[PDB]
Amino acid sequence: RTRVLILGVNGFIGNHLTERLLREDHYEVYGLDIGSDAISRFLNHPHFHFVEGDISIHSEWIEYHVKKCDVVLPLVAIATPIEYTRNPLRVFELDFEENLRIIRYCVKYRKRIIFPSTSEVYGMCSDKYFDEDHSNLIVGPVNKPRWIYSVSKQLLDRVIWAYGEKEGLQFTLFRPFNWMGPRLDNLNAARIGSSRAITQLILNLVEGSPIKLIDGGKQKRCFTDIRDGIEALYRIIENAGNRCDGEIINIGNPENEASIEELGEMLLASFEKHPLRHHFPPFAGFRVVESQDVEHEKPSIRNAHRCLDWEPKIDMQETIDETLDFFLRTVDLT
Repeated sequence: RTRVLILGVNGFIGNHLTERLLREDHYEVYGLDIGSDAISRFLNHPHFHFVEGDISIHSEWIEYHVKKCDVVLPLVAIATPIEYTRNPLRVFELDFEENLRIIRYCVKYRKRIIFPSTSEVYGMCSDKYFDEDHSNLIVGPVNKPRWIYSVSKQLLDRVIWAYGEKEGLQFTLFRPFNWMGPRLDNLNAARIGSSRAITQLILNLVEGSPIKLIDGGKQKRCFTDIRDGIEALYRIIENAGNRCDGEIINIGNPENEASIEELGEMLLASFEKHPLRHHFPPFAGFRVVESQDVEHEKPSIRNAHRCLDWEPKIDMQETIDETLDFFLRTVDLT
């Protein structure tokens, strides 16, 4: 069986991916993290092995697990907008420098790396559909520090591409577009995965604070149910016919497009009709705020079509209802 090393397994993607791989009987999962509360259900599974670790502290212990395994999925990164500007240097050191160390262990021991790039690399790209192979990448002047995350991730993609081109690194990059479903990552957990925007909104409803609409909340986004997203990630790991080698693949549902405002209204509506609504405060309402932005973020999914024979199935309403439902029933009221 194939050994899958998941760095930063204690969260949204690690939970769903692990459940997926373990349902099949030809995988061995090694989940590395500093905690295990998010995947405790798997600690006793015969084919899951928790590994104590931190990519900023451990060097050797991680290198060892890269040599021991077959496929590597590094999910540790700080991807919360306020941080790009609040603690830029840490975002850079963790997201760029520490992950570069892991990319290098992979080329050194000739292992396969499945790397989470980001939908933010496209920046202010004018294409209606962001294309992994044709769209230009657009960011603002260096005096707009918000772009440091975007560019750091883009540079890593290029370094990976160079290793694959000059040193035989076998890799696949994937770019998730607002994945959502049960077991969302904490708003400030340094793990790549769940949509921060929908997480923030649900928190607004749960805590009784207002839903802020930056300049009207007109910017559009696409949302993907984790059942669809993880199926695609799963197929990248399978890599049938080796079709994913050297590929960059957007993973999103371009049909589930909505403005921040409409998404807010959809969650509210689903929220108002929920059986546990009374355990939460009254809706505080929509606050129009006004403070560099991205006005649209829709993916082209031709590569996912080609390399994975994948098409997203769950409609917007289903994703919304299920994500909110699991969240509300999981909250500790006391």
